[PDB]
Amino acid sequence: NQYYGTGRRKSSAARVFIKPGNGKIVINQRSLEQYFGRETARMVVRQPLELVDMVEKLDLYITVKGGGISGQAGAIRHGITRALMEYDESLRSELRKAGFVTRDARQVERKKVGLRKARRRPQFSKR
Amino acid sequence: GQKVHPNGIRLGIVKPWNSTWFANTKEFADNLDSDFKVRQYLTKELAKASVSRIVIERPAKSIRVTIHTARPGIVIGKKGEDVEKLRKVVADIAGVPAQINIAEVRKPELDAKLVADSITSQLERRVMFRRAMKRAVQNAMRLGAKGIKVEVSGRLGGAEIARTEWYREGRVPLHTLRADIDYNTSEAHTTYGVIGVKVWIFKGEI
Amino acid sequence: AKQSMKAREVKRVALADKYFAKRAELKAIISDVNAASDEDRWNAVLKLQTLPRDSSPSRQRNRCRQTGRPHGFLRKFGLSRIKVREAAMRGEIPGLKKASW
Amino acid sequence: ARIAGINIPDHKHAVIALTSIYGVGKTRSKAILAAAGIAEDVKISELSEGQIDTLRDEVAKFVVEGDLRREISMSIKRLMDLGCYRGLRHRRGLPVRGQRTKTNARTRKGPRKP
Amino acid sequence: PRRRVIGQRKILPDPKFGSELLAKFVNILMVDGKKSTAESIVYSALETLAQRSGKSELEAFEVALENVRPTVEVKSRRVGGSTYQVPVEVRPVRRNALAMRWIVEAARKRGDKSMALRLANELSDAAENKGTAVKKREDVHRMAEANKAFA
Amino acid sequence: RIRIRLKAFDHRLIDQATAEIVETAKRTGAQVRGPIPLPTRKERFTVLISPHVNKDARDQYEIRTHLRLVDIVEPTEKTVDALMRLDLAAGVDVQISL
Amino acid sequence: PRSLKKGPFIDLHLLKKVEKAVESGDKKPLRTWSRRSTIFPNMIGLTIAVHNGRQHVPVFVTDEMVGHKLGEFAPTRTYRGH
RNA sequence: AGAACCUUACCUGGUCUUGACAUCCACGGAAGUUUUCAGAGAUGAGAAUGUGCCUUCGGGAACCGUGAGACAGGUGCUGCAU
RNA sequence: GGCCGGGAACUCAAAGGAGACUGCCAGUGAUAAACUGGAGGAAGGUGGGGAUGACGUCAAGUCAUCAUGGCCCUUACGACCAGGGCUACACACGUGCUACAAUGGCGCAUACAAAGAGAAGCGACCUCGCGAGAGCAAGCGGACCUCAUAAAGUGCGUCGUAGUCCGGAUUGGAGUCUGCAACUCGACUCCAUGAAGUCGGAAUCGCUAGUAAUCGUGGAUCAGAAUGCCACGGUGAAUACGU
Ligand SMILES: [Mg+2]
Ligand SMILES: [Mg+2]
Ligand SMILES: [Mg+2]
Ligand SMILES: [Mg+2]
Ligand SMILES: [Mg+2]
Ligand SMILES: [Mg+2]
Ligand SMILES: [Mg+2]
Ligand SMILES: [Mg+2]
Ligand SMILES: [Mg+2]
Ligand SMILES: [Mg+2]
Ligand SMILES: [Mg+2]
Ligand SMILES: [Mg+2]
Ligand SMILES: [Mg+2]
Ligand SMILES: [Mg+2]
Ligand SMILES: [Mg+2]
Ligand SMILES: [Mg+2]
Ligand SMILES: [Mg+2]
Ligand SMILES: [Mg+2]
Ligand SMILES: [Mg+2]
Repeated sequence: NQYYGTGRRKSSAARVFIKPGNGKIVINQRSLEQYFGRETARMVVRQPLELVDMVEKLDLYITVKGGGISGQAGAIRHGITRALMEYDESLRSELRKAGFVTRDARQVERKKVGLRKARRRPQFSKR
Repeated sequence: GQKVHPNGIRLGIVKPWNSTWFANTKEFADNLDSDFKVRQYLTKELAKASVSRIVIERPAKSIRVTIHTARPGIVIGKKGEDVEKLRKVVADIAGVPAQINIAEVRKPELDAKLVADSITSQLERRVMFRRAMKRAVQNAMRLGAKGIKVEVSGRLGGAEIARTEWYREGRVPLHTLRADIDYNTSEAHTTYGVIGVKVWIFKGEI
Repeated sequence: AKQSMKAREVKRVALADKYFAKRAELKAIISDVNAASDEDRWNAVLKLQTLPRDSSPSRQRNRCRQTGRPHGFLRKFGLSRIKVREAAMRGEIPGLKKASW
Repeated sequence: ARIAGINIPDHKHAVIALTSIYGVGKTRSKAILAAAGIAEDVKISELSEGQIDTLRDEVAKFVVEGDLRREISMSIKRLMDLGCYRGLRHRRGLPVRGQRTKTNARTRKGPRKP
Repeated sequence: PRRRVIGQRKILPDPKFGSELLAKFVNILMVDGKKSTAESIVYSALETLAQRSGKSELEAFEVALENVRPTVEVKSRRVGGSTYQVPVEVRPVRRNALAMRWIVEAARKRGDKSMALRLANELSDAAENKGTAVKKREDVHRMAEANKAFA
Repeated sequence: RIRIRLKAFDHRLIDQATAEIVETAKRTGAQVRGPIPLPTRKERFTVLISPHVNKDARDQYEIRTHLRLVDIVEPTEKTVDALMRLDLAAGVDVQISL
Repeated sequence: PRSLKKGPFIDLHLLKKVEKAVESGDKKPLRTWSRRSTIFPNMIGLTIAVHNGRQHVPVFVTDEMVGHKLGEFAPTRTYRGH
């Protein structure tokens, strides 16, 4: 059947279904290149599969919403990693060593009262 | 002025709200204003009735007022005329049928509002302020309190230079939100101006 | 606020709901394009300004219901920022607690 | 390349070159070009005298260069002798459309005098 | 800083060439968070460097870095009221950081039509040791040679 | 079928409200769709705490309006009076639809 | 400025003040406080004493100053250099 | 956390003095609705039509207006009394 | 076409829980506290960010939120009104916004958010208008409807380094609509105009990662009137040798 993984990254949530296949990737009813114009976004969703040299043995059906190009790509790659361990638990060790298992918890720091941004203060004058 | 209000910081953790009703923005302000008016009138009438907190509920086009007091008999009166006349005038200023329940405070010396009010009355009667503060602190500690802090500010004894005197016996952890801190204030209107009284009463955690 | 300032606000609200209907239909005549005779619109704007100025809702400056403060007002509470904070800290505003996220 | 009594630049796209006419911005320039059936991107140099001539009378529908610059000066002069607020602001070289004069206002007042 | 010792942030390598070093150079050239705009600039500039040199993008880039990498730098230090410039050996990671920064600032300054052209031109001149970035590395080596009396 | 939308400022109060109302159902009327949570409205406020001229001194408050939807379907027409006539808790707003 | 569909604004009392003024041919200044009324062709030739906050400045209405408001011809701030 | 009027506290000139806001008041009176003239508006002068209280009823009101006064009113000063 | 039947898987929502505790391993340490690594784990050590501000200090700020002692005015220092002003303008500072461009800006096409707000309110659709907006008019007290098409981004053209197709201050017309009223003294639109400015002296500020920088979004106030304030997301760095 399908091996599912959820991937979250920076307000993006991905839904990754993997199947034994000839190698083909559709995300949001679109191919990888149709969806992610960014070249570094190309790599990110490919990073797990290239690492486990399983790029052609699996077919990926992915849905993602929220966030932006890098947020969705990182969430997609995180969801692939989860589904990849669902496919084969033994692969966790190599995926963790690559740094893909960890959920990236970096989030947009809130704006603070008295601060123009999360940390940027207004210009300070001595006198 | 650098301490968070002890009640407000604990409003969701340990302390409850004094107004527990729901409204949309259309009538939220009106309910809030009428709540203020009934509390304002009730404290004015029950000044000598030793009222600690007035709880307002508004279920289904009706106002339910729970008056916590250490003198329920004086609040209720003979056969309940005083609460009945209160119910009439509370209804006609809130605009809805009213129901006045009366909660009895077991020990008035452990409620911050009544302790602060007692000190304020003493100061307005020209009781020497340190004696009033010591009596309040000792009374709470002996009826059972894990701690009490009393603070008095203003022209103490008519002194031209205002100062702040405070006594703390026991334990009063204000940074512990789990701690149940009863806090309230009162103002004595002496011949030399306003004297501010603050009372913290610690009654254990959880 | 001064007592007279509070009295001005009360009178303005009273005038604005007394003439609310007349002002509404007068503004309808001026606003209308199809059923808009040039003379008919002309009397409407002349009529509209004969009503007392305080009947216009725009002349109302909503104030803190407890103090009459004309600044830092909140529509949801009908109070100024100062009265909102002390009623919030006293627990007299339902469900309103200090926020953190 | 002598529309409206001035020499519009060559070597530039007709839209850009045409806006050198005082009184023709980008909106009028592309309106004149479309009405004259000339593509926007073509250079003025590559235009033929026939194409340039239909441009000549196309901008003749718009008050441009001297006559427009007379009426704006007429309109400002109009205010100045009228004695209105706007005229007085024009007299003193101060902002006319209600901008602040406590600070800024340098465009109307020039560089700081002290 | 005073106490807390930093573990290095990890940089994902560039897509086209899979280089850790090149990805850092894109970061050096990135402005305003526009990494996509920076990525195209150095990808364009690298391939004209390849065509106009003869080697691959990485080899051509490495040649330019080698001619700009400093070895010793000065730092204004203090003993008493001294304020001398003290020559110190640059650690290998800072050598690449300084070379990339010097190339990027030189490329920005040398006015051309495009930044990729600017970057390609300066990268080429660095390869033949004529660039302004090479000039700045000469100044640093010259400045640290004058003050070699301190250590 | 007939939907009950409950909104209150306290989530424990709303959970108690939903718990009893669906156990008022399942006896007089069964097959409840369960209390759907629905997003909670976090209406935030930011006020100046100082009486005068301390702009960076602010208190940030919020009112969390918790929502609940039960969506009781298959009514027995003697579950309707059980659902009605209930006056459960003040501070909970009950909306009756269809 | 003011929408064309709503016409010009002239406050009613001033409008009927110049009504009798031109009807009677009276030439005495019309003391008004309505700086916000637009000039009408009717008022051409009249002299209007327009308030400026302190004084009623007399403005002789001419045909040229028709689409303007009374206040434009009565500056309120007095300033002559620093 | 938002000066066109309002806000508004400023000032120019138009006004009122138990007052705009209160409570006792004492009398007369439904108030509150629609209009007109003068006025820049405040306001003043009118024209109608409204006669409801709710009821130990006759009369408390809920208020409207004059007339006495206690008083009200002050974003006036002192944050170096609080 | 989640469009339909359906399904309760998934995302998500919001309640309740688990989880992280130096818990375990190794070394160092006074056999202590603890520290340094490692494993595991989503997270490793106060994980990130808030709230939370001790005794006191500055007679710090606020009698103009409010309250208040004491003074002071009481046919005025109170009260009402229309008009002005608070928006002035030889200057000088603070804080910002927009730029001086090609990592751009102009056109066309095309992706990906979050968080909010709505009943005299938000206001689809359709029609009219170059446009601001007008009509008509559903729906929505809302995970439903509306505000509301995110923009940087990407793709393809163009410009060709010039005070320019940069910049968009002025200033003339003409218009919208909010409100009794846009003159003083608004916001917006359209046509025209196209200033200073080519990166800023002495000096000086903020920021240690989703941070800075940059890009949009909306809401409190609010009839109307943000480049301010308060929030929200999108892309996303550099560097920390060290004292
Ligand atoms: Mg961000
Ligand atoms: Mg600030
Ligand atoms: Mg207003
Ligand atoms: Mg008030
Ligand atoms: Mg031109
Ligand atoms: Mg006024
Ligand atoms: Mg004013
Ligand atoms: Mg005044
Ligand atoms: Mg005064
Ligand atoms: Mg002080
Ligand atoms: Mg103080
Ligand atoms: Mg703590
Ligand atoms: Mg002082
Ligand atoms: Mg002071
Ligand atoms: Mg004014
Ligand atoms: Mg000001
Ligand atoms: Mg909502
Ligand atoms: Mg230009
Ligand atoms: Mg830090």
